Amino acid sequence: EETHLTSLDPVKQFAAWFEEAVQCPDIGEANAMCLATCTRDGKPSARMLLLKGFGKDGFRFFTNFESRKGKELDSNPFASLVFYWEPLNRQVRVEGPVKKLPEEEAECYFHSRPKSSQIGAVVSHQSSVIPDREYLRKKNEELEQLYQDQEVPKPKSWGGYVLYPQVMEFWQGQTNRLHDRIVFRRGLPTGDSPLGPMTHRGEEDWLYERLAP
Amino acid sequence: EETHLTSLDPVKQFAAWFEEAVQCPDIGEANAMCLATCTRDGKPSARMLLLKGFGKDGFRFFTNFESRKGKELDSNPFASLVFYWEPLNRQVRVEGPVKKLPEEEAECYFHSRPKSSQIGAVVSHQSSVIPDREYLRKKNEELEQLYQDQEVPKPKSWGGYVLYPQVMEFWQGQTNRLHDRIVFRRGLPTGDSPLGPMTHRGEEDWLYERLAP
Ligand SMILES: Cc1cc2nc3c(=O)[nH]c(=O)nc-3n(C[C@H](O)[C@H](O)[C@H](O)COP(=O)(O)O)c2cc1C
Ligand SMILES: Cc1cc2nc3c(=O)[nH]c(=O)nc-3n(C[C@H](O)[C@H](O)[C@H](O)COP(=O)(O)O)c2cc1C
Ligand SMILES: Cc1ncc(COP(=O)(O)O)c(C=O)c1O
Ligand SMILES: Cc1ncc(COP(=O)(O)O)c(C=O)c1O
Repeated sequence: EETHLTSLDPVKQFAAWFEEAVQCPDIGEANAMCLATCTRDGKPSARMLLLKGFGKDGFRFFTNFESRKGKELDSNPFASLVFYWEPLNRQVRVEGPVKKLPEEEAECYFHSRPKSSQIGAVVSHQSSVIPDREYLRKKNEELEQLYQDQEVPKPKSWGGYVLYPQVMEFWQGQTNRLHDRIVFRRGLPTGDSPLGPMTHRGEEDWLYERLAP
Repeated sequence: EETHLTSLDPVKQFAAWFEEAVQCPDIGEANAMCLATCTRDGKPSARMLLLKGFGKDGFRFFTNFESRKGKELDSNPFASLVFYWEPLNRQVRVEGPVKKLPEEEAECYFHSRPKSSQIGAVVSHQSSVIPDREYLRKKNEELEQLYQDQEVPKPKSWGGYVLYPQVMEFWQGQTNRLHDRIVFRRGLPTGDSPLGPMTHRGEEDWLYERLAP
């Protein structure tokens, strides 16, 4: 077989590549990723985020629901992710529907963060206009005295999302410019509907094929 | 004044930050960026690309129009860009309409690339399904003999786009977690329609304001 893969379960293939990036001393945050969202009407936006957990259920991350990305996901729950590991000449793309994580789950995660991080989430109405940087500094100092020795409650607007993967591409750059692209997508006729000459069977309902660079 | 800026023209502020990233030995490709596009119906996608020129007119890059991103830009000419410079703890976001570059302009740029790069563009119908990596290697070797000592013509489907900026955000990370976000957007009532208490005047028709992190 081999098209240079560890697993035919894309999530398990991601785990192998992720571990390698984590293993690499030249990569600062291997879980740093770019999240692409858009309005229903077709207006895209994108920003860096940190992946906070992954498994069969999907890719998890946290943000403020009232942020610009949050308003977009809530009105049009679809997203794409891009992981780029320059020292490895690798790129991973993930496409799928997104779902809000349960409250208690966000709670547990929220209180596992360092206190200063929790307090930061309470001061900032993420992406709303503010007058200046001093406004943040003042509000932050005041909330630190309010919560001295106290537990910081999670804002109602703060939480997580999990993106269930429908498409996952592994891009491996090559000096000759003929990059390797192996893309997985979930098939509809799973059970046994043999497909195209160039389409292969992956684990579960996953199908994979090579894409020209 | 100062909110830590070099220019009130966002394109000129980008130039200052870009130069710094270029100046940094820990950044491999300072012009590497993530391009976010989407279908008209609201389905986003994203991938890494290289910025190939910028100025008042916009941000320029090249790709195959028949690629997945190309079909998306052509049916819904709007995009977003994300530059992330980890060693500088900086992020730059650009939102705007996109326009295809003129043919002759793509021609000149195409022939300035190294030959192997030009030939690579002729072999690959970017993002179309292929059977395996050998298929690319064989086709590439054959096109090298066809073009030995000959000029490689630009494929009809290969070209560039320029994204004219409507929104540009400068994100500067901070250890205390109170990141600085200064976002520029072009105003409609340019000439003199004084705005919100927290909205300021930038060069030309540009307006700027701070956003909570
Ligand atoms: C490396 C990196 C990681 C980040 N991680 C997160 C994160 O997990 N959640 C978040 O809300 N913002 C995160 N941010 C900040 C976002 O890029 C963005 O400024 C913020 O979420 C507001 O985006 P929006 O205005 O599109 O909603 C991170 C920035 C960088 C540079
Ligand atoms: C750092 C980097 C730079 C890249 N630059 C470009 C580029 O300028 N143009 C391009 O077509 N693809 C470029 N690619 C490849 C794309 O990420 C992608 O594989 C290709 O354009 C097909 O994307 P699409 O299927 O969404 O259309 C680059 C990849 C990396 C990792
Ligand atoms: C498909 C593709 N086109 C273009 C580029 C870079 O542009 P250029 O070869 O003109 O420097 C890359 C870089 O990785 C690429 O993967
Ligand atoms: C606004 C924001 N939230 C969260 C994070 C990172 O997540 P966490 O603090 O839970 O590790 C970042 C990292 O830069 C961020 O900018």
